[PDB]
Amino acid sequence: TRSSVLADALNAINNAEKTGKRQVLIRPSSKVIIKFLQVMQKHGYIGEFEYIDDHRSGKIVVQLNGRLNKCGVISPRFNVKIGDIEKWTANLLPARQFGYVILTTSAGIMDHEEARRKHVSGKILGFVY
Amino acid sequence: VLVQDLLHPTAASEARKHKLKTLVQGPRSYFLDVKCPGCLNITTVFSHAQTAVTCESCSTILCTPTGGKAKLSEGTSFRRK
Amino acid sequence: GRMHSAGKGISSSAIPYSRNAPAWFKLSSESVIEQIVKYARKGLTPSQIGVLLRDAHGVTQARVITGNKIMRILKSNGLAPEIPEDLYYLIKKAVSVRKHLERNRKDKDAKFRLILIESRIHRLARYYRTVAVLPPNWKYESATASALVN
Amino acid sequence: GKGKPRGLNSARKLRVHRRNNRWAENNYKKRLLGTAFKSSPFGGSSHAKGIVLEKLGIESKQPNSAIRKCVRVQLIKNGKKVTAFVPNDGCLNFVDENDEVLLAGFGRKGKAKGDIPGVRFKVVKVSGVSLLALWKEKKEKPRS
RNA sequence: GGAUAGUGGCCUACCAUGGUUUCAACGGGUAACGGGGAAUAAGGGUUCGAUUCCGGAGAGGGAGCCUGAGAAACGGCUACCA
RNA sequence: GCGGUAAUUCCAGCUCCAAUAGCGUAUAUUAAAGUUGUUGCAGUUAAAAAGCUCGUAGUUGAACUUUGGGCCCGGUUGGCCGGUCGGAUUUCCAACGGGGCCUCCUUCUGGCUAACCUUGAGCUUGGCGAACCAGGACUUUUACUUUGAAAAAAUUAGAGUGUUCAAAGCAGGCGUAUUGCUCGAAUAUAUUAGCAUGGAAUAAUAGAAUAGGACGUUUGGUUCUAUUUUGUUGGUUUCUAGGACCAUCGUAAUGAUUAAUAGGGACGGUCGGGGGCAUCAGUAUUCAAUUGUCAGAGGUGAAAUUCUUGGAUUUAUUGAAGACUAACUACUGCGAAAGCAUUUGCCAAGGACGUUUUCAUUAAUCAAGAACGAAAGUUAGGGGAUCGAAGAUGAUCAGAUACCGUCGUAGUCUUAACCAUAAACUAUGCCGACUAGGGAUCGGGUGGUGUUUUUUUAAUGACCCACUCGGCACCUUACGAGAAAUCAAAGUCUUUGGGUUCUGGGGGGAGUAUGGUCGCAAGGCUGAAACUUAAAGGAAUUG
Ligand SMILES: [Mg+2]
Ligand SMILES: [Mg+2]
Ligand SMILES: [Mg+2]
Ligand SMILES: [Mg+2]
Ligand SMILES: [Mg+2]
Ligand SMILES: [Mg+2]
Ligand SMILES: [Mg+2]
Ligand SMILES: [Mg+2]
Ligand SMILES: [Mg+2]
Ligand SMILES: [Mg+2]
Ligand SMILES: [Mg+2]
Ligand SMILES: [Mg+2]
Ligand SMILES: [Mg+2]
Ligand SMILES: [Mg+2]
Ligand SMILES: [Mg+2]
Ligand SMILES: [Mg+2]
Ligand SMILES: [Mg+2]
Ligand SMILES: [Mg+2]
Ligand SMILES: [Mg+2]
Ligand SMILES: [Mg+2]
Ligand SMILES: [Mg+2]
Ligand SMILES: [Mg+2]
Ligand SMILES: [Mg+2]
Ligand SMILES: [Mg+2]
Ligand SMILES: [Mg+2]
Ligand SMILES: [Mg+2]
Ligand SMILES: [Mg+2]
Ligand SMILES: [Mg+2]
Ligand SMILES: [Mg+2]
Ligand SMILES: [Mg+2]
Ligand SMILES: [Mg+2]
Repeated sequence: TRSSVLADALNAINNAEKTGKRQVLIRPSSKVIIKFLQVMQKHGYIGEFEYIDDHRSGKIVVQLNGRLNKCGVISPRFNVKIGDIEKWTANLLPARQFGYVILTTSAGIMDHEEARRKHVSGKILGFVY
Repeated sequence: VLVQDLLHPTAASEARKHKLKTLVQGPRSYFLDVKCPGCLNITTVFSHAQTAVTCESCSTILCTPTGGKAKLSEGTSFRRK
Repeated sequence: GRMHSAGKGISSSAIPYSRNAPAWFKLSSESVIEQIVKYARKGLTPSQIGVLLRDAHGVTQARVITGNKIMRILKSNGLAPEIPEDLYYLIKKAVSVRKHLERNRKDKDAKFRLILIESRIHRLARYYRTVAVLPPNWKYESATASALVN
Repeated sequence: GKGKPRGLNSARKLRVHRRNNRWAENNYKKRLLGTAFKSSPFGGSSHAKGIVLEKLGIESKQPNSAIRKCVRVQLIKNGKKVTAFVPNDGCLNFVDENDEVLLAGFGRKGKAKGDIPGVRFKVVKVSGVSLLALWKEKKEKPRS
């Protein structure tokens, strides 16, 4: 069955960016979806996105643009320590001057740099660049 | 393609889509208001009634179950509700 | 899907978006609960009760006409069956298919299909035991299955 | 899902799975079974001492036609019999008979070296006087 | 209850039938004393650690015991085995 | 690989080259090895998807519940002013997320009573307990992460510093060197477990559902404990003080998340060569009886074995046996796969569909354990018409114990019980998601004054058009993949992570040996090593 809505959502985002489109439909739009895209839109990778509220689970329609290169999920969500942030960012980022590693901490969802600015750690959700 | 308005699609396409795969799913079916011949005894019935519905006054027939919509009686009158 | 087959047919209801309904209704739920219980007094299950109200009368769902559900309506009035309606139907199919094999030794198709049915019976009894709707140490067996249906 | 489990609590599956497939390797097979201790006429060592029994006229594999001038040696520490090659031009004359020789492998790590069939050892010392020094006539073989 | 410097099936009498186990018991092998550490490694790792320090065991194999705060001691004793 | 009479490859001379007080060899081990693969392997064809399905353990598993508090800076939506004639602005009430700084918490018995309504004339006599404490009854439990203490020394990285440099070592350095002075001998790392501590996103866990549910300034009562005082110490008491329990009057918007293009189930109309049992038919084949007629007929590349004037073949008439189920029959149907086609009845089952019905996460995949599993085969019967492993012959041939011709037993058929294999192939495990166009078809459905037949005329049924859900498939192209062949899956993989099961690690020895285990047996399942050695293709290209 479906195990990660984030994997299905982000795969739909990539496959639309691979084919050149400006929009994609996201089902079923969990909380960690918006938090993941809310981080993404603050960095300008996606921009406007819309929540269609069906009474079942929700839907998301996203307006895309050619800025994004790849946005995926690392499963399972490993526990990453404040010293292990470096290893993740070197393995799964194209360079160390751009790109963000999205990882959930006790203080909400944030990138690998906002974690360093706040000096907090937690579990890893994914990556966008 | 590659630029489409998924927010507000045309209703003609929404009429074509299956009742599950549309923007927000909903029942294509409806409820009837069928006038029984003779006594008024106005009653309401499902479109896919799936049972041989009949009124209490003259319990002969109003409709017959079928694999699709319910076929109404030969002589009767109905008003869409 | 179709755990015990290869079918993938998505054929189901589509509940209306409007959680309040139907906007053309007759007298309110004070009479609906009275009609639901009287259909329950003659032995009809909530599936049958719901279908009858849905088509003969106009009831999109008893869940929007009344804040409660039909089974909970029946449960509150003390008419809940000893086993849930769904489990009673797996059991009776097992009893019917078991008797068929007692006449047909060589029907290996019935052998395959009886195995699948009892596994669904087991996965529901296990689930119903955790919920505590069914007592624990409750087991399905062929010896008492026939007496359990009726 | 690429095969292997990805669950955060499946380290037990991954470690046990790795144990079962590690046996398909050859070095891990010999090391843990201790075959070199139980087989491979040495005791897992690189050199062994034995007595020359006779000389051999082993002929060359394809494509090659030559005689290799090896010797049958019976080892001291375990009594096993091996065949060992006498490498140099005309060094079969220094290993005549009954001498107590030291042997070494060929560098193939347990298999035959060249077109010499079934020979996986070579002579490195005869009478403890460093055979190589004899070919270059630097030392003299002991009289007895 | 005995015994020990003491807790404790450590031993004894009676009583109950328990305790461990696919989350790998129990059994078998180890060319296994264990660690601090060593070699090689982008990162993850692999292999080794008899051996200068820490802990344990042994004085040819077992067993037993005197003295003494402290030994089941072995450059202490007694017996059997070799 | 060189060497079989011109060896740049042996043995030497000459010359040259690498490291150089060191260089080589043997074995082991490390990197190379993305050839162990958690990061990060491979499984259509090269090695490898168990024949298929079920399902305890294990792993994984839809969505849903308020955001310490302040102080500034700057953005996006709004908001009068439109003061420009339907375009934009600032001193603005708000929300949302960004950047920098400082960054209540469950109560009571008591104190400092504190921050003090405290104010005495412009420094005075009197506020509410954690801001500091002693005790009180309650306390939903976790995983995770931050920070802190502990993780001996040597060793590791590393600060300083004269062994003359360096490996080292922890020394040393500075003066009038007459009396002496002084810096050092750091620091870091140290997984996991335990302790203390902050956060509380993510992933679990529990509560209020025939309410024995909570607050309770209240009202009867039951029970227990207990200090200072009554004049002393004990034995009895009252209220008071403190638990606990029990019932109604008294308060609450009293208390159940969606209903997953998840799953189970229900219902209605269908559908299909799905299964089991009974029943029926067809022509054919063989045989047989009766009849006419004649001498050949059979077979083959050619023949021959063979049957024939006692009538072979052929014709005609009738009958029996056992098996099969043609043509219809196709890039069509059903089934987990193996498989399944004459007819009708009975029995049970099933996918898809439709559904404004029901339950509510029951789910995905699975060690151990199992159901079924073609053909051949085994045991015991029945049957034994066809064909027919062995065999007898006739050929063929140099041989022929083969291919071909004529016969021919076990079997083919069935009942009962075993066997567990197949190139059991899509050589493609299963579940879920998204990514390009096109037509055809099967089942169900939807709509359409569409066509036809009935009662010109209705309903139906059968066709037509458009669409849809599910299915067996096919066509085009590659933005994508691949090693190519090719592939809408074998794509979404160095931009490497959806879940999960199984299998593989050069070719052989070898599916052998051995030990278990199942079987009546044949054999199945499980399953090595010693030893051997650079040598066959998945794929394409040219000949
Ligand atoms: Mg589906
Ligand atoms: Mg996990
Ligand atoms: Mg005791
Ligand atoms: Mg005791
Ligand atoms: Mg040892
Ligand atoms: Mg020591
Ligand atoms: Mg000792
Ligand atoms: Mg000794
Ligand atoms: Mg001793
Ligand atoms: Mg001594
Ligand atoms: Mg092959
Ligand atoms: Mg293969
Ligand atoms: Mg297969
Ligand atoms: Mg689970
Ligand atoms: Mg913890
Ligand atoms: Mg649903
Ligand atoms: Mg039906
Ligand atoms: Mg059938
Ligand atoms: Mg005749
Ligand atoms: Mg057909
Ligand atoms: Mg037919
Ligand atoms: Mg499954
Ligand atoms: Mg096989
Ligand atoms: Mg296969
Ligand atoms: Mg798929
Ligand atoms: Mg179709
Ligand atoms: Mg089909
Ligand atoms: Mg290998
Ligand atoms: Mg191999
Ligand atoms: Mg070669
Ligand atoms: Mg080829």
